[PDB]
Amino acid sequence: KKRTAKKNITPYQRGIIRSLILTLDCSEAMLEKDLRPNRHAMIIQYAIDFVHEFFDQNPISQMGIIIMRNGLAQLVSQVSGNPQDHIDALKSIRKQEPKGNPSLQNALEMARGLLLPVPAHCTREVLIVFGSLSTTDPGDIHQTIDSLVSEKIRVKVLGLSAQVAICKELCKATNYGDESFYKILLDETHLKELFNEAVTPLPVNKINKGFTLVKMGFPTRIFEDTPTFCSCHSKLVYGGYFCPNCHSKVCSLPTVCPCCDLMLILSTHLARSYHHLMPLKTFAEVPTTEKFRSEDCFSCQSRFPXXXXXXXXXXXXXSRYRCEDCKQEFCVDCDVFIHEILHNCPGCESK
Amino acid sequence: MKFYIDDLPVLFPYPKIYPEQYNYMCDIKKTLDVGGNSILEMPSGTGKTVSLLSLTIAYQMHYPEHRKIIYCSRTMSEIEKALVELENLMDYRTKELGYQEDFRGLGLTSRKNLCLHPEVSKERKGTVVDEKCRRMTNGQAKRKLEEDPEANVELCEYHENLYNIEVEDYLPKGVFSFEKLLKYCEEKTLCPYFIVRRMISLCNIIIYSYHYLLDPKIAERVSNEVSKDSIVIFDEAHNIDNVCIESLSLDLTTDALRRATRGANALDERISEVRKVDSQKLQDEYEKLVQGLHSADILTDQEEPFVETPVLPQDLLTEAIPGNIRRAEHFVSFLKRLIEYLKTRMKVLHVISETPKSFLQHLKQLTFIERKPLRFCSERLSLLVRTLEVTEVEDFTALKDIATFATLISTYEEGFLLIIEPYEIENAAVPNPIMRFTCLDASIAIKPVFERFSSVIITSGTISPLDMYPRMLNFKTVLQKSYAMTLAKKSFLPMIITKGSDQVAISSRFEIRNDPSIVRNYGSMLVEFAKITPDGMVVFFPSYLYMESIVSMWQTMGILDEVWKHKLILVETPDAQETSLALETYRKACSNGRGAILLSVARGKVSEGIDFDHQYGRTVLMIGIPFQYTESRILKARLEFMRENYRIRENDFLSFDAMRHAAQCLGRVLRGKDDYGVMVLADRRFSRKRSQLPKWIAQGLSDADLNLSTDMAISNTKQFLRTMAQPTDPKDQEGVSVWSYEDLIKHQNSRKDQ
Ligand code: SF4
Ligand SMILES: [Zn+2]
Ligand SMILES: [Zn+2]
Ligand SMILES: [Zn+2]
Ligand SMILES: [Zn+2]
Repeated sequence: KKRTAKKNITPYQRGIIRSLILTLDCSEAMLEKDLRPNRHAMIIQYAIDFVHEFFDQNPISQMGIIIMRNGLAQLVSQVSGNPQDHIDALKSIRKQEPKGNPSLQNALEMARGLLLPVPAHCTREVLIVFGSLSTTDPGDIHQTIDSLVSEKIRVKVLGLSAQVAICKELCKATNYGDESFYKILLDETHLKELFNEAVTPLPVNKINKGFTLVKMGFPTRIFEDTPTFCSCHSKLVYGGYFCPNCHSKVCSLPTVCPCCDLMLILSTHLARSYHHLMPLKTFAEVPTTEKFRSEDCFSCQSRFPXXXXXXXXXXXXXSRYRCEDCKQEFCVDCDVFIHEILHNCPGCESK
Repeated sequence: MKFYIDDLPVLFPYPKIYPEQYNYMCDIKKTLDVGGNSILEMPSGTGKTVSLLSLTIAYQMHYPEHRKIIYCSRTMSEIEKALVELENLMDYRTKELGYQEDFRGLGLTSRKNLCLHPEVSKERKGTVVDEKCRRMTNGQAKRKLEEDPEANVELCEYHENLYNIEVEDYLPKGVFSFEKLLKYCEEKTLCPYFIVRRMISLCNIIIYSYHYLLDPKIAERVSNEVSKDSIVIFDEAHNIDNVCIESLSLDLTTDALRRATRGANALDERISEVRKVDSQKLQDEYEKLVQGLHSADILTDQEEPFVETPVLPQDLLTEAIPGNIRRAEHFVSFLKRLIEYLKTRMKVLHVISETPKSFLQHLKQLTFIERKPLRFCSERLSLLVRTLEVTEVEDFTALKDIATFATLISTYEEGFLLIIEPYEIENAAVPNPIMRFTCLDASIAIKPVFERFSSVIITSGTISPLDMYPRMLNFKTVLQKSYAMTLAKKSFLPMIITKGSDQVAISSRFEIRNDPSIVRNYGSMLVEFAKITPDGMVVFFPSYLYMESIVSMWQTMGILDEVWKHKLILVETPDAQETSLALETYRKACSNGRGAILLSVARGKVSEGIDFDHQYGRTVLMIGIPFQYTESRILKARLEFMRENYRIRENDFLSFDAMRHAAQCLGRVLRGKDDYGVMVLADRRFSRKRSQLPKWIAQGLSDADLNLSTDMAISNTKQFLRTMAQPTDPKDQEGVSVWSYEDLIKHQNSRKDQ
């Protein structure tokens, strides 16, 4: 009675430097009382969460937002590295209400040309939030399907608690013909995890492609406050940074330089990918009796592990999630939180 | 896969297998050992064709005796499905073993789709396309071509390059599917019609519609070399008893009677004009009648036969001189005496079902023409027309029906029925009498095919119960067993909407008309699906006229815009050409993002041959009970015959037959175990017929699903879709219903040898 992936085929190329513009539906379909306020308002509530988390888990990526109203698609946020512009946009969109019907193809092409300026290293991907059962297409979608795949842009979409075969085909078509990207929801928490699994990069098996090196520099913080003066926005900045090359007083931003146009990053964003890059194997729950290890947690101090021949209480299980590489145990609360937040296996860290 | 049934390798084309298939494989070989009938029910959700072909193809390649295999399907559309399936299996059989085929296997549809001559192919009517190429490539026309150099006779030239290269050998080695065949034949500018025509004695397996086995007018070229020691395979043959009686059915109209006079009088001119020119051959043909039936050149006809054998294939035939009818002038005279008597019998003011004997005696009382020589009309007309070498058939089209009919009724008695309606009730109070005629027992035509062979295979995913047909066709099978769908998941929700949102017992039996209490409830019931259902949804009316009846008022109702506001709507069209264009576009729209919704008739042709995969088959609708007594007591007449012949009454047979046709439509929602779709039904009486269903269908029906409301059913199907839409891939319990590749069938079944 366990719901776990048999193995995690992460080990190599994933989607790290990302250029995702998720597309929403703003139609009468999103207006209906499927979720407690409705689809859209709860979704807008739900959608807000991922934005910062996307920028949290993937600060090395850029993102804009497009919606679809009354049989027409409408971009609503610029592709940027700052959540706030995207964040503040949804607040109006929260106070805005979905209307009419969505135009899939309008979103198809508006986003398609939107991703044209994206560089090769920045990985192009799109995700869709759809509620209806039909589209509004000014032309041959399969042509656009052909156009997108010719652009080599894999895509995952998540419709509502239903299936669309072409959308099932589209996620298939976008993703090298591999259909694992039309997963749909059945519950709000089951919807919540969709956000939770979305922040992850996307390794399956990347074809041997041109791999590009990157050159940039770190920024240097400005100290004075009374000297308030800004260049990237022509403002007065009571504290900022300096480009490694153009050497411009720049406000706090891990984004690209505005003068010689180079990426400015200190350290934090880099190691975020690292634990993503090489994660650990799950701490294996050691057996109730075949383990016979120390009656305590390893990461934490959880002296209770079972119940010791207590009829079924001990025959239930043994909170003995043991990392295999370290051969050291961990309490489930510790072990799950470890794999949840910080891989950093102390048993493997200690050597 | 390559396993054994204790005697033969099984080169199964797919890595996966299914539990039904091995049980299917268990019985087919067992039946193959003891050549019998063995009516079996195999669920349509599973692809029985794979289980069908694989064991059979190996059987011929393992057992060295049955070199000829025969499969009869309902449609040539199924044939091309079988044609590629065999081709894929044949490729796989070579793929697993190398090259061990040396095999000849082809389909058989018609000249219409196999006459590759563009001009003859351009013509619309199947009769003309057959007749044109028959005339264009004729045994006598080529004489008019070869003996007298002229442009008067052209040729297909596909039949000629057939005689040039093709009639020395076969097509090189392909098991040509219709696409592959047509692609090959066109590049060879060949005629797949004449190819299979000569390839009758060469194909190691032949696939064709039941009629080439059933319809004696086309089941006449039967060669015992490919027939006698062969095996006959049938799937979805439940809706064939009607076809058998239909194959002996014959409707008449006084307009055609005038057309008969049109042709028959034209015969007088045709025989007289040649008589002035060359009656010596006609006199010679009289000697050819004096020696006998002129089988020397009424059968040995490469492209000559004008009148085919509409009666059973020459079983009930005499061959002596027709007394005085030897003279063509006499021959037409009795015919002319007959058609007017037929007219005098057509002009009956009311509907009369006349016995074959009493009507014949009544004819004898009116026109003293004898029964036995009357059968000679078909042979004499085929004989005379070619001697007349007529250049047209349209005036004579009515005549061959008489040559058909006059021979038929003169050959048939107390198993057939002649009934003379004075009009059609749907357009009553106007003169349009029909001298309707047909058989009564389907097994009559099945008896010779029963007689000719022992190894015969019948299967269906619809047949229920498997006992009516042995009663109906009066035969003994070996194994009468039904197979159940080994599904660890629902994959279909059988729903009996006896009660609507109004909770009203809703029905189609009340009338063939509209009552918004039932109808608008149905319209309101339907629309909610359009919103929730994805692309792919069809309805099946009991009657096309009933179909149109509900359409206009629902169009008048505001119900029509919303479903268009939700999905796309495509209609069933009387011409299949527009229907086909609708169907592909419907599937195209079903393949497209914009949802597609269809509407058909439970008796419609779509339920006959057209299957629909997961996306294409999602939500089937049974518009009330499909019932057929909208028409006259000709149903009852055969049913009364049925009731006296067999201890089966109307409703018992009706429920059996109606649910047979109901289940006939429903088999098209599924492609494989990956396929799924809710099966909704809306009629009050549907709850009663829970027993009449096929086993797996009945097994899939829980008792809690009876007389459900649409609203509660909406909730029921609501969760079903998402679960099915969810990627349910346990990959461990699947092997229970998959019998994992080449291992579990080897492991489990060999373990289950106890
Ligand atoms: S010769 Fe062949 S292609 Fe031409 S009409 Fe006859 S069957 Fe068709
Ligand atoms: Zn600034
Ligand atoms: Zn700079
Ligand atoms: Zn702990
Ligand atoms: Zn460890």
